[PDB]
Amino acid sequence: ERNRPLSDEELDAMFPEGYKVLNDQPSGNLPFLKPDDIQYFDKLLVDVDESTLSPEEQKERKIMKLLLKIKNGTPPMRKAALRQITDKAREFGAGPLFNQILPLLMSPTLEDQERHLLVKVIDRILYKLDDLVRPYVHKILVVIEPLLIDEDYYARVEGREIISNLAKAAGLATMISTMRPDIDNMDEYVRNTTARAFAVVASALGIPSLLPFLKAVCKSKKSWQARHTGIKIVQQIAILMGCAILPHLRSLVEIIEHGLVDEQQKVRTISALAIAALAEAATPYGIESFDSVLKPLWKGIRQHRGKGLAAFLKAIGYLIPLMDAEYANYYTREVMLILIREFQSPDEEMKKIVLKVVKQCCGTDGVEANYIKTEILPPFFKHFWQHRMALDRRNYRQLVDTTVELANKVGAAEIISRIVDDLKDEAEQYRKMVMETIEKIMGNLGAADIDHKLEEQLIDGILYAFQEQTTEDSVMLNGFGTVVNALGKRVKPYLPQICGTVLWRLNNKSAKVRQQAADLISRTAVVMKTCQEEKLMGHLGVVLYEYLGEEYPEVLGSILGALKAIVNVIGMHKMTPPIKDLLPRLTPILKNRHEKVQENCIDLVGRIADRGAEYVSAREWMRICFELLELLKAHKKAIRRATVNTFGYIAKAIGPHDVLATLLNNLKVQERQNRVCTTVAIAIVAETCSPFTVLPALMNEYRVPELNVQNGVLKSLSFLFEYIGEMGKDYIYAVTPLLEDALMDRDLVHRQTASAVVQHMSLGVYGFGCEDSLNHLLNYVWPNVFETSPHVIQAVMGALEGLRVAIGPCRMLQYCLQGLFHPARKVRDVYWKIYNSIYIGSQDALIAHYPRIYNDDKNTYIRYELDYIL
Amino acid sequence: KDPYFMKNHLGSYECKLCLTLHNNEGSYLAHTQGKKHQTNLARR
Amino acid sequence: AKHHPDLIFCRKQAGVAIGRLCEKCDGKCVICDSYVRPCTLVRICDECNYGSYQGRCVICGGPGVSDAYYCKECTIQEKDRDGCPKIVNLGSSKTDLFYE
Amino acid sequence: PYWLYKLHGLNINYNCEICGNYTYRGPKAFQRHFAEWRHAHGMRCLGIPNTAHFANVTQIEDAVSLWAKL
Amino acid sequence: EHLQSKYIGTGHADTTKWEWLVNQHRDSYCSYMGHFDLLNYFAIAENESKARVRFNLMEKMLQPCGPPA
Amino acid sequence: RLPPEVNRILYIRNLPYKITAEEMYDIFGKYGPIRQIRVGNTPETRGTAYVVYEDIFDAKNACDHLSGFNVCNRYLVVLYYNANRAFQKM
RNA sequence: CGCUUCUCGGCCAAGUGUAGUAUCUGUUCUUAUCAGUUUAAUAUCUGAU
RNA sequence: GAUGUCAUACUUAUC
Repeated sequence: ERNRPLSDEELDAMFPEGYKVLNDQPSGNLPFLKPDDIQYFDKLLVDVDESTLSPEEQKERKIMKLLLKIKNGTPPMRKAALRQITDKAREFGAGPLFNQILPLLMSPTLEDQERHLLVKVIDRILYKLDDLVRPYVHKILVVIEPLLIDEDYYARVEGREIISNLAKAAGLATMISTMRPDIDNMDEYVRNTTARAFAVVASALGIPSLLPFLKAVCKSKKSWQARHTGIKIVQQIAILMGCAILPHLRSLVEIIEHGLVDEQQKVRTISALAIAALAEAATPYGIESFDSVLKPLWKGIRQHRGKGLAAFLKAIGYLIPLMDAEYANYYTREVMLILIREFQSPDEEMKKIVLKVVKQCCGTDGVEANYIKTEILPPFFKHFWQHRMALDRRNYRQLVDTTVELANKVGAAEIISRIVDDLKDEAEQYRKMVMETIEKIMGNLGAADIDHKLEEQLIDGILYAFQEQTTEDSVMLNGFGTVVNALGKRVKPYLPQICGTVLWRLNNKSAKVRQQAADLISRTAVVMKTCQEEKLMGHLGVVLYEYLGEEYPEVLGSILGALKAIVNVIGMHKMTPPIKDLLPRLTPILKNRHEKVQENCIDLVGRIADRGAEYVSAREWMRICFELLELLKAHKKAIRRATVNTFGYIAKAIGPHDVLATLLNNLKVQERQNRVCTTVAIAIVAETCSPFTVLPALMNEYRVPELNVQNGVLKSLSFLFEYIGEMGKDYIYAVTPLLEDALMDRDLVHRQTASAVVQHMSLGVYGFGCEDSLNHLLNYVWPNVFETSPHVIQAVMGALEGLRVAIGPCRMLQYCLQGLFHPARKVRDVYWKIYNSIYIGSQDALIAHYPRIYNDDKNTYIRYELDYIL
Repeated sequence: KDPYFMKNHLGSYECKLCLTLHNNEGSYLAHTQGKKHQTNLARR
Repeated sequence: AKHHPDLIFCRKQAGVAIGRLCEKCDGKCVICDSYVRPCTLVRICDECNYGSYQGRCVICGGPGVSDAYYCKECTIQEKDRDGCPKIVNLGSSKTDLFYE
Repeated sequence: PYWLYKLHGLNINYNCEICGNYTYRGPKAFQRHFAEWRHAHGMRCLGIPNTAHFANVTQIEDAVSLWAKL
Repeated sequence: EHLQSKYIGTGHADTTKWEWLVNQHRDSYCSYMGHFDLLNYFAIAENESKARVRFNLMEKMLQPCGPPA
Repeated sequence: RLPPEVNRILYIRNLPYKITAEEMYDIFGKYGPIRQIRVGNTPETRGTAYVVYEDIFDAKNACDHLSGFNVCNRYLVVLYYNANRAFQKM
């Protein structure tokens, strides 16, 4: 729809004047129905006309219309439909809701966003339909089963959350009754999905809640499919819960030990995979509950060969670090020949299992470095360092981890001399994997073992890998920076060779090459100050000062980052591009609509305001404080956090008298993410300089007849109190009649802001003797507890939790008194929640503050221990 | 010249005859015509 | 966090694993989500930091960069003596924007 | 209006045995007329002083026991 | 719900006076057994030692107010 | 995967008035085929332009790599086209 | 193209996504009793009438 | 005072 071609008339109608060219709609304003979606919403094209023809299915028609409006309608319409379906889920019932939701999600012409919205509606309709979806457990499970095996991680996480919510709502017996015929099914994918759902239900409802059911399913001898499904469910429960199966490791190992002795090789492979998953969890301590599993497994590595032998070798490599030193030495002394014999295996899964077991076979004592370099490392370099291994990510990352383990075990130089030859290849993925392995070897071990005969070859290979890059990945730049950090002072005969290739990369037809050269200059900027190279940095800064005119904003942001790195690595007042001819040069650069370029410009402006504030005539900073108000309202959450620090630095430099009026004039914009970002900047300016100079002016902005300006001033006062803390004892009497008048307003947002300011004043002035103003503010914050808005209720709860620590738990128990036994339950629940919060805040303090209760006829409640006196 | 529309202390509009609140200036001019304002003018 | 009301913490037994924070959430608190006056570091549980989950962000979940710490308003209000402040489930936050 | 009389609790019969078994068309109206001149004149004939203990007192036999108990 | 199951003694909106009184008595007994000053005052008030007072306070934790109602 | 804020048309503000059609076309066609380009010839519309591309992904790439671009007049901010914001003068 | 003189000028359309909330605007119940769920009490619902 | 449609406005250093 968004990529459809448009005619000249539609293009001309969407442009204003002054520019030179160089029935099929259901019942009104319902959204557009697809031609393949005319089956679930077929009852909406005809009119309702509800008069002597309206059964209980007429509410299901409205629920289907709401689902059609939430599926393909407007996002405000989708939010209104979700608010109408969430608040009325109990009245509509789970029956027709499930009967309308289940064929809609099972359509073969669905999409990712519609399935995500259906899963969100099923998750939001599961909290009000608790203990009511037990007949609809299997119908929801048959739709949630392929969601866990999907490609996207977010859809799998949503399916796991929906399965956990269904296990928490339907209990344990209903899921065990529903998942019982789904174990012996003919479909293997449905059996694997049922095993994954059973593992998710066991993770969400506890391991001993489903342990005897899994033990009865695993020990039953009727077919190999039920035992294979039980072993797969045990392996999935071991792989899902990392450290949660450690108290229940023996009860799972005793059930897993019954397998791998049957006539079926698939059940033995599943039992070996479950043992490897259980040993994976108990990677350092699995031997304790594994002595009955080491005897049939190792003979399986001796008596047979194939996929089961590879699974047994993976289980042995997972159980070998979890044993003693002599046991691991005896295991590695008899499995190295089986690993060397499996180096020529044509199978990819056996090669991946061998590469995973080779990382764990050499990680401790017992394996010598000479034998590993003689008989283990040449076949690993000849059989695994190929071009097909770099294609798959799971075959590249495991190979890189095995190479890092071999470099940490044997040595970094012996791996570097064998991996430096692949840095100048013709493949991008193999060169990127070799650069990542070299960066990991330089970060873990270092560059001390590399002599002078290999460092120049490695630098040439890194330069050939960086100069011949076709993708936008940052692996090569990070590897070059890691090599330059590991080299240190050994790169002194390399700076005319590298930087001369950098400036030659600065003039090219492409746009990503200049950005890559600027990123490489920014990553190698810290290696120039430590090698006594100051003329080259001064030449590069003067070169990059004229490189701010690149039309690509992605290259301009990298050039700004390189200039910031050069200004950080060198002195602020000792730069050949000085601050007198750079801070006016960055003033039109700050008006860029990009995210990273404006973030780098704001960081450079904050650094120039913090370290070089004496380089301006105090007039350009006032003109940049008005451009700092347009630096907010950006969806990046980084430039808005640096603009407040830059405004605070400008207020500290030029005085807190001109930026405060600019911050108060920008408080009335009526836009989100622009008045809170100015209130935080005003609070940072009041916290950097003296806050008393910002005390009457913040008292003046509440005098203007505006709700947004008063809310921004109250938010700025609350943020200034939270930033001050213990310095708020002198500014409490000036803010007490403001907070006493803001709490009596009709607007609930001003009352919530006053409650937040009272919470900040109670949390900042605790232990200073300011319990008189806090008790006055609590008398106004106490009628605000009966609000219906969750934000105002959360602000009142935070104010109560801040005032209970300041004024004492006795005053909070006195204010919460005579409300726990209240007749009205709406006040009684809030009083019980406040009493529970006061008990969780200070439980020992409520003993002396407890009221006196008289004794009853049958029971006694008078404390005779504290009533006695000596 | 409407003697019922007033300005509050928060930058809003207030109808004193029907005692109603309005956020923008376009909601006070649309609240004069309606079932409640006509009934309040006929009763007073 | 305090912005999303549907976020739940782990609340398990706090061990010796120190929490980590990413570059996008560096300096922010775990509960109050404030960037002023850090007072006490965050201790993660054993289930939330095991294997591939070591050195990860507590709030977002990405790769950690800096050390996690609680604000000064949480140490005085006895908010750091509770369970593990690790966000486990992600509901209605950073999930619909990836699909849109 | 029927809605303003149903939401505010109006048109609901309440009996006050102290003021000659008078009628009241509201609980809040009865609570306001309890602390009034008419209820004080009705309670002054029995000899009970106008205090806060006899605010929710309706029957004369209960008000006499409440006055004799104090 | 979960707050009453995790931390005992919190209470809810349907909490009676007997359970609240038993929780307050258990908290007072725990504060007497924890603090050395209250135990010293209770041992100075009677003729028993600190161990006998601690055994009397520990045995009174099971239904300190009596049977429920 | 794309946000609904992106569109085939992108507006540019603070553009140089001395820029020709060839330089604007060379700046626009770096990310893909440009369908149309309209430059303002009014005193109330000077310094702004509208570039409509043939592909939505190329238009999104141009919006990502054209914002605050180097321009004589000023940063070449390239925002997305809005129907309510373009007709704000009416 | 270089030097000298006069005049002019510069510097020191801010978008989209998510959660929650307060107001108008277009509307509905003079059903007399009885029993029940519920509500602090009203209100509301179910029946019978 | 409540309901269900529409619009406006506000809050959570949300992205």
